[PDB]
Amino acid sequence: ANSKAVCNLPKLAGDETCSNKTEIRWYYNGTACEAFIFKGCGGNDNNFDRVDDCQRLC
Repeated sequence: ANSKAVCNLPKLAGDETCSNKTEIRWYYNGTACEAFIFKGCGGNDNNFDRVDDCQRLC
């Protein structure tokens, strides 16, 4: 595996039609950890629930 590689996965906000609560998450864009509205389902690993977790990995 390779946990650092998750840092270049594309931002994926998830499926709007799910019944999950939406939530702030963070993703790495190559120069910064950027906040986005995660739809609470789907997505990929470039998805952090704290800016600190994004910064400590990417």
